[PDB]
Amino acid sequence: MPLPKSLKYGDTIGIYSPSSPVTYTSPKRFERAKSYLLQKGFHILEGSLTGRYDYYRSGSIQERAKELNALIRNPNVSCIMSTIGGMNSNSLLPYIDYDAFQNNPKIMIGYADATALLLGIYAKTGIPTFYGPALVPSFGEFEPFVDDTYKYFLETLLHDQALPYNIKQPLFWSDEFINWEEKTKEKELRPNNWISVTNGQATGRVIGGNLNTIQGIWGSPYMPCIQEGDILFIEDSSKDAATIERSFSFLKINGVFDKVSGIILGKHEQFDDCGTNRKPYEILLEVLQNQRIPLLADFDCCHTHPMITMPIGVQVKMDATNKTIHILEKWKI
Amino acid sequence: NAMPLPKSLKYGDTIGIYSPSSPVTYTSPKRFERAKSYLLQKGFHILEGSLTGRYDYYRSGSIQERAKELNALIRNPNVSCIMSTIGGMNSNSLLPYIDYDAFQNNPKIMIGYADATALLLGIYAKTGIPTFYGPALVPSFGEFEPFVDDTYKYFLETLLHDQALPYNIKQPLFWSDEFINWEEKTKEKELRPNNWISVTNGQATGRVIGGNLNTIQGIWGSPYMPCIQEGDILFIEDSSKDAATIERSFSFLKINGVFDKVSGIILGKHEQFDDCGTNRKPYEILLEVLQNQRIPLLADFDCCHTHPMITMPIGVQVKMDATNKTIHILEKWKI
Ligand SMILES: Nc1ncnc2c1ncn2[C@@H]1O[C@H](COP(=O)(O)O)[C@@H](O)[C@H]1O
Ligand SMILES: Nc1ncnc2c1ncn2[C@@H]1O[C@H](COP(=O)(O)O)[C@@H](O)[C@H]1O
Repeated sequence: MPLPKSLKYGDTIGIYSPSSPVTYTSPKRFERAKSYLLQKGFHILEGSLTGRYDYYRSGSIQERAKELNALIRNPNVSCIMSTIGGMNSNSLLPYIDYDAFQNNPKIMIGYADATALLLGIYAKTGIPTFYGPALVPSFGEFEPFVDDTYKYFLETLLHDQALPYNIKQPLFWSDEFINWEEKTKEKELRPNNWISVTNGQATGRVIGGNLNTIQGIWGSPYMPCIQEGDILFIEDSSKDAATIERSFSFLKINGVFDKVSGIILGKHEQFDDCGTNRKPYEILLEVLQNQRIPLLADFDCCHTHPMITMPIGVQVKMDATNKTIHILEKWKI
Repeated sequence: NAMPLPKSLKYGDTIGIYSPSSPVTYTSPKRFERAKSYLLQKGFHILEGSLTGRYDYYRSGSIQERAKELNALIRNPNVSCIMSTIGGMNSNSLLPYIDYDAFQNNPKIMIGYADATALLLGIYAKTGIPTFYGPALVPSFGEFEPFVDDTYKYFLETLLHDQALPYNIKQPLFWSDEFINWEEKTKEKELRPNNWISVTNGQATGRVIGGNLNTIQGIWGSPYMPCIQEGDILFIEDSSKDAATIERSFSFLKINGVFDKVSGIILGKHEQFDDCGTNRKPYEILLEVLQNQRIPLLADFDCCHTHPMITMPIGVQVKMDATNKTIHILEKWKI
């Protein structure tokens, strides 16, 4: 497994907008996010589409691919981070310079729609990528949560890590819908718990990301093939019960649950239960139909705050019963 | 090497109805009753599925209940046609539990659209029997005059009447995607002069495969999605999405190499499309995704959520002429 170099203070983080033009539509949170990382001691290299607006997206398919490729090809950039998600990252996949990435591996990080690029790069190059902070939603967050997200960010990308790296459960979380551009209030601290939905243990390569986004790359050369023993990691956000039942069944009929040895389900930001008062793992439970797969839910790697940074494509040990996650193989130098 | 085809619909036949997703018979009782009465006055009998009237919020019932409802119709010898009441999100849940052996033992006309695409394509993939992208009971036959009469005409001409081949699918003269007159009629829908669009000139002949594109992403890669083969004609439609969503869906097809295989594309109208302020039409977004690849493309085809609705067989040879805006079915889809 070829690995990216650890982040170091003084390094340059290159940012790009593969989908929504957030640097145009949310300039205050964008500037706040840049300033936050600059103060920590990282430089920011703004991609070529920063500040541009093409309505639902930052620019054309070709322009977006060029923005990302310029960062991949830049030897001065140690980390490539999406500004935010959207719907349209998968449009870039045919045009990405995977050979340039494989020849000099970098840290590739982000979440939600950026899953298309995280998984595509992993599928094409075999280099682990990272489900974690996007610049504007994650680092543009006000105190206190941004500081917890940052701690996880350093733990995975910067710290010399004694293995196994036990991913520690944050004490509090929030999916509260406020304080986007300007801080009007204080976010309620939700006491936190991971859920032991189905007891057991699994070890294998972790694969996954945003499930809604995965259905946009499924079956293509850019979706890594799920293998027997893999641990499936999935999260969704701001969907309703109908939508996630379809996504869960999509996995079911593709025979994914006949393959994976365990499941980690993220919290679901602003979930719409359609009046059923059922939680997402419950809907997943119906789809599974009493197939015993260890299942740990409400994992904090998703649209809720704070956010863990998770390596994708490396061996992991999940213990749903004892509610632990350990990274058992090196994801960086 | 010929194939099993469902028997043609005939007057007095029983149409079994089921709700594979949304509980529309509970939430829209006026349009449900009106749709049923429309088909009854035409001389058809209706067999209500076991989940009729029931309400489980976003769905008609549990996964097992819904598979049971549909399988009861499939295993019933007196049902000649199985029609969904309406779509939703959750038809794909049923796929592992459907009795495909029973269906293939006594093939029926399977018809519906939107979310029901999961089942139409699932059954075709498993049994090789053509299925039909066409009316669902409540949205299609619950429609007030005049449009319901056009939808019925195409339904009949395709499923009941004897048809010589090639069979010309005629362009409706008027259409509407107006969001009104659901339960009660408060005004007349605008009769919009209709046109199919020649987006990219040319002709294609091949097996037509497709349906609701959003729903196809829920069965993709599974045993229930028929494999797209070289030469196929891709038929796709979506409804009530925005530009961002359909770019994702078009790129999904692109990165799966679908456009490297198909000989042509038929794109349905897009009911209540949200262009996100771009003023772009769905086919212009598709064309960007296609980049420098040239593919004959006929758009605004009337087999989708707009009214009236054409009934289209899936899995049979078709000729599309995008230049002259014609579609012909070249192969028997029924007996
Ligand atoms: N106006 C807003 N108010 C509150 N939260 C927002 C707003 N716009 C975007 N967000 C959040 O920003 C994040 C963007 O996620 P994604 O767009 O899927 O990459 C989600 O957590 C959204 O809830
Ligand atoms: N309240 C409503 N008013 C008008 N049209 C509706 C309403 N509810 C549903 N419809 C129509 O019914 C269709 C249902 O299709 P689907 O849910 O996609 O299978 C929608 O796309 C609309 O065209």
